[PDB]
Amino acid sequence: RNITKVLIANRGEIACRVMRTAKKLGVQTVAVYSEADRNSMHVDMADEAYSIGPAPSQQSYLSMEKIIQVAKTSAAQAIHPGCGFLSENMEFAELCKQEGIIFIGPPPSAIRDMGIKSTSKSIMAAAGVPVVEGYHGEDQSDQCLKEHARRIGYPVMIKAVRGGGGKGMRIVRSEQEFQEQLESARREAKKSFNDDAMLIEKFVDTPRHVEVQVFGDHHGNAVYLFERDCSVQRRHQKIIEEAPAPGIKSEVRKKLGEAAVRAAKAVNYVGAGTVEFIMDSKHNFCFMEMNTRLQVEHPVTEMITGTDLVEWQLRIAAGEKIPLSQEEITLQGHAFEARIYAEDPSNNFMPVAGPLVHLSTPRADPSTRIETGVRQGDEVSVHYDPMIAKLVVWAADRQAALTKLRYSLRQYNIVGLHTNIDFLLNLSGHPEFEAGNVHTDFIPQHHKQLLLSRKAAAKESLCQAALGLILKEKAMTDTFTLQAHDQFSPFSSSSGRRLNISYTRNMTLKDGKNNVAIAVTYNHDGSYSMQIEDKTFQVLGNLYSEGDCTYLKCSVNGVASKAKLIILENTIYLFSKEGSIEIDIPVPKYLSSVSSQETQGGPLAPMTGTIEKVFVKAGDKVKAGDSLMVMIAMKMEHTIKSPKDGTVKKVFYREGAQANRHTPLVEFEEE
Amino acid sequence: RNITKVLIANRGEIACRVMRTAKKLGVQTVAVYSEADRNSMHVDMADEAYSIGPAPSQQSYLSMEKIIQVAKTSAAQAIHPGCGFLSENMEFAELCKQEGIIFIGPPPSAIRDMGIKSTSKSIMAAAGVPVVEGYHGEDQSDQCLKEHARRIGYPVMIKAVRGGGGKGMRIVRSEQEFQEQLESARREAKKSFNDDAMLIEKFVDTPRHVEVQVFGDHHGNAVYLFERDCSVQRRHQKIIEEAPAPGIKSEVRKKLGEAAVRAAKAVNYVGAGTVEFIMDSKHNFCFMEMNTRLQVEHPVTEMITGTDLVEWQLRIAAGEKIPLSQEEITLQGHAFEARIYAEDPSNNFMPVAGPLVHLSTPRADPSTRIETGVRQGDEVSVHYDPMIAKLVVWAADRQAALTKLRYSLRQYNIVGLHTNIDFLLNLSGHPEFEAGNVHTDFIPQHHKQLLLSRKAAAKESLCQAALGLILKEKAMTDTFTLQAHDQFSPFSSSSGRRLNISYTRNMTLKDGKNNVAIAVTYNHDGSYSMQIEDKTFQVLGNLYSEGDCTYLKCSVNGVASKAKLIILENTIYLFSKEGSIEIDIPVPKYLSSVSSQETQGGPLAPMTGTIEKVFVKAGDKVKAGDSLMVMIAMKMEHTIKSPKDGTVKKVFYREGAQANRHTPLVEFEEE
Amino acid sequence: YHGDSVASLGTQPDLGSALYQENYKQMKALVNQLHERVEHI
Ligand SMILES: O=CCCCC[C@@H]1SC[C@@H]2NC(=O)N[C@@H]21
Ligand SMILES: O=CCCCC[C@@H]1SC[C@@H]2NC(=O)N[C@@H]21
Repeated sequence: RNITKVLIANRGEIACRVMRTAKKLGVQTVAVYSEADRNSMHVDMADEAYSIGPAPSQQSYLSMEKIIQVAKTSAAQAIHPGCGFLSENMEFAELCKQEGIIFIGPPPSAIRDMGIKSTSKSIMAAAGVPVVEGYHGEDQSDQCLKEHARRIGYPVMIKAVRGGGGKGMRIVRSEQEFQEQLESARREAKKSFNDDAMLIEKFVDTPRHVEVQVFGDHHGNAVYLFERDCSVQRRHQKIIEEAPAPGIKSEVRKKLGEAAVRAAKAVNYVGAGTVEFIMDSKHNFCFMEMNTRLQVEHPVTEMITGTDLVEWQLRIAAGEKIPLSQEEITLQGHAFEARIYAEDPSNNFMPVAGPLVHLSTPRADPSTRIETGVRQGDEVSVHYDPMIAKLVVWAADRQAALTKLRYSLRQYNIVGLHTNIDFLLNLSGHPEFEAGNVHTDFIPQHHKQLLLSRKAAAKESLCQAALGLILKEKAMTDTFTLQAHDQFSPFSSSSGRRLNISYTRNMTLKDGKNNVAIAVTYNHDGSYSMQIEDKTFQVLGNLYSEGDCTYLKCSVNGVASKAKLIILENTIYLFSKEGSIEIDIPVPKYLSSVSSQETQGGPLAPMTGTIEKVFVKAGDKVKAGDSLMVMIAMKMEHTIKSPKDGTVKKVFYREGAQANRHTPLVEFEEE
Repeated sequence: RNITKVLIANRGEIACRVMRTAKKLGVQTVAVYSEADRNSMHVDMADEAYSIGPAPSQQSYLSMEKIIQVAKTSAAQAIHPGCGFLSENMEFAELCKQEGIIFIGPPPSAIRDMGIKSTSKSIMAAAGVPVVEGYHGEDQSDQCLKEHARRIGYPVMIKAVRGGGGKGMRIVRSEQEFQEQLESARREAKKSFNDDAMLIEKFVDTPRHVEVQVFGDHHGNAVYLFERDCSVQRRHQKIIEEAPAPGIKSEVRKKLGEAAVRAAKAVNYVGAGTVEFIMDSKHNFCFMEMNTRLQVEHPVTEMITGTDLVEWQLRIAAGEKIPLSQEEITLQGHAFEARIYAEDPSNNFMPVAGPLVHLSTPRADPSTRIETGVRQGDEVSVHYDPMIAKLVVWAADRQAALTKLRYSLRQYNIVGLHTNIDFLLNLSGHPEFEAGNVHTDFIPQHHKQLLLSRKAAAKESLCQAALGLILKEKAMTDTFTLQAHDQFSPFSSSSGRRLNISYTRNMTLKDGKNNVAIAVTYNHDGSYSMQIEDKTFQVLGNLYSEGDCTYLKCSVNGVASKAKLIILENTIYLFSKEGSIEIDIPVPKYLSSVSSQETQGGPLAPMTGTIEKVFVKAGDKVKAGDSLMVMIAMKMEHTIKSPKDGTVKKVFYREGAQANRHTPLVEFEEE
Repeated sequence: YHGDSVASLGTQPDLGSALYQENYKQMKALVNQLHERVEHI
């Protein structure tokens, strides 16, 4: 089937990724977009683009009818679903087939059969792939619960079926203590939740999230592409992926893939599939699940094989046979991928929305791939996923690849919202990660090492910040001079020169909570003598531009260094391969609005979300820390708390109402 | 050992060379610099740079203590010494080891064992590598001297142990004449030097400087990389290098390398080494020495093997095994390297210091590599080496490579100081060099043709120079017009138009010592009719810019050509692939300052150097050509001579004083 | 058109001359005296 035009039923980086390969093959590209995505990079990248309605994905990117209607109107012969949204939707893949449109992915049967865990495990067990797992039991007989505990093997955890927060949870280390701990857990669960139903879920070992890229065709021929380690995950969310998985022998991986390949032939899977395995410390592996789509982390596989998996998806969806034999496939080097998230690691990895005010990126080479769907000035959306970009590297050795990624991460700069980049730098430099001692609990286990506090800046950094401020003033002076008739007047110089004496400037900079006093002396030769406390520094430098980024070249006491300088609002940002430092310029009181509105009408909704609970009547006396309302946003519970001990004047929302971000929730009586 | 940061204990091109590979591997780079190198390309290229003190290398780049101190302060795990300076210093390599810093090079034992000729020959002979050589003898018995002459064969040269200039030297063609020639040499030596000690050094022949790149590892595995011909040398300074060596069979080179490899295993040499061989006209080879470092000419090896030898040095210093097996290594094509020196070949290859006022370069392609540590406007230093850049090419055939280098050399332009480029063009076009008939005496033997005088320019070149001058005037007129309110006035044109007649301009240009009169007529169509003597030329052209270089596109009598035009001071420089021509614009007398100042003082010191001898008292009558003083600069003797027959008024320096360049040495009485 | 070459004033003084050495020393002292008095003011 000749695929000359493809619709991409997705957005952001994955839409750009698919379009890059489609255009490389001479295939015409059709984008779809929501109202919020009208100016997105994948819209501008496509040959045609169509609106599919408002910003909520349920009314846009998940609207099967609209996607099919655009595919018909654009005369697209094929739909590429990408990842997420409709990519694992069986009804959508069957609807494409009914409408004579090629779904670029697995058949609707394979999507269905893999979408239900019990069905998928039964098929995998019948295909030879191992089925073992630790699971909860809905039977509540003490004999049945005890028999299941034994099968799972001690130690086991008893938990209540209803409730949260550790209530009704008992640890059982042996068979002798089982009865006492079960009765203890039941009494606590009955008291807390009015339910004595207990669950029995334990897994003695679940260390590795090792997964295999598998590719199938309509013919039924199946091939594997080595394996990937995704063990470094936070809340199951994958954070760093690597290929090949470290410490797995070529022979072991060959066997690992072959058992998965037989299952792939068994469902005659067409298109890319991934067999997810749990691997123990002895490298025994068991089937967990099969993701019936392209994985997010497919680039680490592409970097070690030299394949384009989207190109293979388009060819196989057109009906061609697999391009290379298993013998032809060869492995060279090692590769790593880090997920760049709009998250605050210091605040429990809360997702953050906001503008990408600065988005400088590392220069890209064949080893360094920037999978970016966003550009500077783009706004991250509450409706869509928070990922900003994915960084992948290939190297001759795994250790060299880790070094390259860390150097590259420093070159990546993101201002305007919080990101996980500094967390990824700490993680990729952790000794156990460098050793390849990874498992699914790595982030919980090393939490303290991975998250760390700010440290006081060095005096050299303060000198560089002062030099940057002075040079910015000089640039402003030159800009003004450009438009003046007296172009060459000596007054336009930034020498700060005096007759028979030297000019010394008293500057103040804030590092964290500390005010730093810097005495800057303008020397005749053009250098600066800066004194901080009892130490004197000789500083000289200039500003130069590389691309769109201004760079500061400075020498402090004979030590020369280069850094990227950004001065936004009252903060000076200095980016150097050593690190990044922020220095705050004090704001004069007069400029600060005097007597700013002081009263704040209750905490503002953390985000747009439904109000699930209201704990305050129209007139109620509350004390600081008294919960006022509970709000659920994108399935995340937030409890609003009383800011003051003032009595409540009024309530602006009731239960079930949807409250927009930063809208007043409670009115407090003036005191 | 993880090498994440490297200090480069060197300057110029080799520092940039090492940093390029370190940055390609994601390794952080630390430069060191003298006060004279503060603005050098390798300082700006590094991630960090540190001052190591004043311009003299003994107080900067040779200061082991300062280099170690910077390595500690920068937290560099490794030091790359490059070539020269501390790269062959055993004490420095042992000091790095004592301080826990990785020396990227051979072990201190291998440096020591190769640094003494007698020790190195004894090790090489024991390793199977041949030890034969022609050497001087310190014994002075007539019987002992005669037995040695016989050992080295006949003919032999007798020389005095003391003295220079051919005094006390005798050729002995046979054993029968030995006694008479020895007694003749002794009488002359005793008379001239009060010493009758004779030396007996006469290798039969030393035709080829063929050398092998060898690489070793800490494990002790050793590999070779074919061979390089360095026979084209001037005063034991290598000038053109070529890999592979012409006329050596693959089988012969394989054997040649294997004998060297056994010696490399014998000293378990780690890092790159070079076994230098003398090869005869029958391709018998004998070990000369082993350079315990990266060679300057390593790029010709890299171009024929596709390896990066600095990358291998970093990996092996980190502890990794050799990347490729001897079977994996393969040879394709042939490569050449020419060294661009700041030398005057016409003045006996005297080194020249000065500014690089123009430094245009050939465009670089994978075959064409410009190893340049200097940029336009850089000043060559008396303290450091005079090399400006090294040019290397790779081609399918050796003849094609020679053609490419010569075309490339013409594109290289250097104004501001004398260079060996025209000498390299004559050498690379010499019939015996084209044939591959090279030996260590090639430059002395062919000196007559390799150095040649200037020839009178053709009338077409003079026409092009006049056209360039006219177009420069037109450009100046346009520049003035840009800033005027009357932008479109016909007066701003450069038509040189008159009413009812044609304007003819009388221009004068100087070619060598000859003044050339050119009558230029401004035609209505915009062309020019130039008459030189009895010949008329029709000239038309324009100026266009490629990059930063202005190009003149002209057609003379229907012949079209392109050349690079530079007009500096009163000289017009025209660079074309045919050649380069300089034309002098006469300087009006009135602007000549009309202030001649005779010849105050005597000859100015050729350079900054110690005064070794003074031949003139405070009041002494001298005649032109009377030696006044002798000065040694960078180990090069210069004798100052009397400019006039005037009596000496005074002397500004005494023996042992250091005299700066261009400082008056003698005062002569006014006459 | 402002491309004409022109003559320039000035000559290089004889730094070694005793007169220049004395004149420099005397003038330098006056300048140093001027500088330190301004510092007090
Ligand atoms: O609703 C959106 C997806 C995540 C919440 C769905 C919950 S998880 C517990 C329960 N079991 C299911 O299969 N779905 C709901
Ligand atoms: O001193 C610097 C190196 C070149 C001169 C050294 C001379 S060569 C004759 C004598 N023999 C040596 O080994 N060194 C000195």
